[PDB]
Amino acid sequence: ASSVHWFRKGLRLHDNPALLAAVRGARCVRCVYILDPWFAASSSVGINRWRFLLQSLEDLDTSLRKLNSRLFVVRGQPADVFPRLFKEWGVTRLTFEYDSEPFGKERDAAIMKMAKEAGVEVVTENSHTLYDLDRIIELNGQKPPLTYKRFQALISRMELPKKPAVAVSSQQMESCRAEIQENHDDTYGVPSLEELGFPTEGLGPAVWQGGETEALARLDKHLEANSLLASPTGLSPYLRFGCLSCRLFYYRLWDLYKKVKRNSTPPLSLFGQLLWREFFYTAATNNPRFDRMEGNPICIQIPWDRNPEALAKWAEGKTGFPWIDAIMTQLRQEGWIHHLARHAVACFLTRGDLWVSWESGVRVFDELLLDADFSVNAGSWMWLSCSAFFQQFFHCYCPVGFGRRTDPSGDYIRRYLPKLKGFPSRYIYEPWNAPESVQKAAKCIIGVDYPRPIVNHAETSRLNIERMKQIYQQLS
Ligand SMILES: Cc1cc2nc3c(=O)[nH]c(=O)nc-3n(C[C@H](O)[C@H](O)[C@H](O)COP(=O)(O)OP(=O)(O)OC[C@H]3O[C@@H](n4cnc5c(N)ncnc54)[C@H](O)[C@@H]3O)c2cc1C
Repeated sequence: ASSVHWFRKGLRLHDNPALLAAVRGARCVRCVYILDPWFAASSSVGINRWRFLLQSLEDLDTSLRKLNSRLFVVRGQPADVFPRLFKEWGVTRLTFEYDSEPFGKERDAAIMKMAKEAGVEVVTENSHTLYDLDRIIELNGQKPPLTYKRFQALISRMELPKKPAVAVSSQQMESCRAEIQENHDDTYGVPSLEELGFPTEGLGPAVWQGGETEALARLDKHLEANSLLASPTGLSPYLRFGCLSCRLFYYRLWDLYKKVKRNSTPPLSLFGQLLWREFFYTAATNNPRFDRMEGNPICIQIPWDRNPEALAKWAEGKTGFPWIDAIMTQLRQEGWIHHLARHAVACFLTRGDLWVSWESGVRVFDELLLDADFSVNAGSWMWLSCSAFFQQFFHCYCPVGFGRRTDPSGDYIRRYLPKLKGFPSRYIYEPWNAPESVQKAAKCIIGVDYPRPIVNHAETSRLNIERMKQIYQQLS
């Protein structure tokens, strides 16, 4: 065979059954990522996620150089690039990891249809998720489960997730080395941020370095107030790009449990984090409108306020609430925030305060999060906004109290909002309540150096609970 492995997600060599299928009885294999630099140039996704991708592709190229191959980064779109590749390379086989997302499913059907009309064998494997999403849906009567316990109940009737596949070996990549064009292969070199049209003046080191190598080092390190800060053990961005396999993560947790607890089978709760991901993957896959309200079959139609101004303040960290604003700032700057911080800002935007559609929240998170995941992101926003999944009521977060309770020192705020450095702890979560004297001593006048709160939380959250109540009454 003359094989191409197409990377999209699954940005790794370990647990890559699709790559193994590419190399099996192959004369030649080439690993490609297809990247349209003019699409990248116009994309509204911010630099952090774009940077993470490039760094992941850099690491993949470094891993391939140790197997005496290289990554081929091909400039263009799959549709008008593949036919050129199929001929120029004499391609016999095309492989890739399965994409369960409605758009991805769509694109890939078109790619394999063209591949069949070209005499090219296509092989896919579903290694991005723990389970075969389609099987879960079949077991549920051809609809996805819309509650977590129903999901868990389906999961309990199925075989355990597949174990991580054996990684391609140092010598198996010898029997089908690609022919590297000397120093000309940099026509397939990994693009820089400047190439992708990003300004990079005073950038500085990534807090979250992309790539498989980093993913595996982070997972190994973990298996052994400040929780708001970026840990050297956050795996979400790695899972999202497939730098880390979810299956390896699952069974490595399993092994950890078996060593710590000995004579014990782990509870489903050990794997809850990965299972929540699976749950949203399952709900999303047959729903082309999953990230919308209108025309979304599982979403309650809610008359959210159209308030572009409020949305911009929320997005820009200019609400009047230091906890909210510090979160949005860390998000924009670093591209990762804690789960509880995500809940806090999402609640504020939607049913807790601003009454703005969860859809606008999804879009802001998609632009800023390193781990921005179509399935998980939209699912999370729908769930917490009580828009889907039979939720109806949810966790109540005070845009003052919740920060006070998570970090009483206020040091988190002082880090992300240095203008508020000077306020004592008893005021820093609600500086509008500091006396003028305290404000002056902190060298930050509220309404001048930092905005007044943009809503009265007490009254607005009260108004909203009645609005939500009115929606579910007429609903039934
Ligand atoms: C509004 C909102 C939006 C979100 N958007 C995203 C998103 O775009 N991408 C994303 O990956 N996660 C999203 N999450 C889930 C969660 O907040 C992050 O996955 C988690 O904070 C990452 O932290 P961690 O890596 O330390 O997770 P860990 O505690 O290490 O959990 C391990 C992995 O499990 C997954 N996970 C954990 N919790 C959840 C959950 N509740 N739902 C689904 N998956 C989970 C993540 O992939 C994470 O890497 C969102 C949550 C909310 C409330």
